[PDB]
Amino acid sequence: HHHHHHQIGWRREGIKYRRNELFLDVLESVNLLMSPQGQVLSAHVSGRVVMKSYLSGMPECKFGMNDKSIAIDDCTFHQCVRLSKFDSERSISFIPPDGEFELMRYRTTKDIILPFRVIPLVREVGRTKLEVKVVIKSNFKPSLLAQKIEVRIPTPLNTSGVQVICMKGKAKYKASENAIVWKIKRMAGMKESQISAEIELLPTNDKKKWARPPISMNFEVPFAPSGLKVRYLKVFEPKLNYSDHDVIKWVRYIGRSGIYETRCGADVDEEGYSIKPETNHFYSS
Repeated sequence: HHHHHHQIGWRREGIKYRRNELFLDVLESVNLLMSPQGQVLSAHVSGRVVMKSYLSGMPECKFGMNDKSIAIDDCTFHQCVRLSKFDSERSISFIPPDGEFELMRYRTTKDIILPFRVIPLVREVGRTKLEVKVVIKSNFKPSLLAQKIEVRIPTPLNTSGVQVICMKGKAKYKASENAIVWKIKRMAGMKESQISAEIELLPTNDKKKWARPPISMNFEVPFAPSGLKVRYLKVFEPKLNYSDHDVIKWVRYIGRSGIYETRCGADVDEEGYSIKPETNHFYSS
């Protein structure tokens, strides 16, 4: 009974790391079309899990998710994942490639945590004025902070001048872009902010009702709008004898805005050790 030799094409043998560790990045884009009254007309999240594996040997990994939450409509796995166990047990088990790879990508349309509601109100005062007020609510944990928030409010062509007021961030009228651009650096959850706009209009000869573009928003969020949460990443190397109890896990959720709209009334060193790449923690290089 001679035994076969196991050669995996995506991971060589003899990977040695001074410090066993791994990175998990849950990257997601949330998309939205919301009515002016707050009705979700469309919404979806595309996401993927990027793993950087700086582990030694041939480690056996089991990635655990908060799904028996996140409702997954369809997902494609990297070849390393054992498709048999995900069929029956819903387990994600693999010996990962060395370095960075995409463990899975997925799509979500249900139970989506929309990080921002935009409540718009545009009032008409004759053909020479247009009074705009826009509120944004952050509907996540107060513990968390959103970055790079930008709100785009469309202005009609015949805008002759705007005076804008806000108490958060900055708001500049960009006539070439036909928009008021409202940039906020940071904002916590369960909060509100508001912008005020008095827009002056030159009346035209049409009296054709202005067909509004939607109000769009850009932002980053430190969680997954799909609701996905990393429960565990168990590791076991049988030959070197180490488990995830001996490993450092670095986990990060980056939630991005995709099209988020709301209508407004319309490698090895000398000794055989692999070197990590480079780019404030007690254990980071």
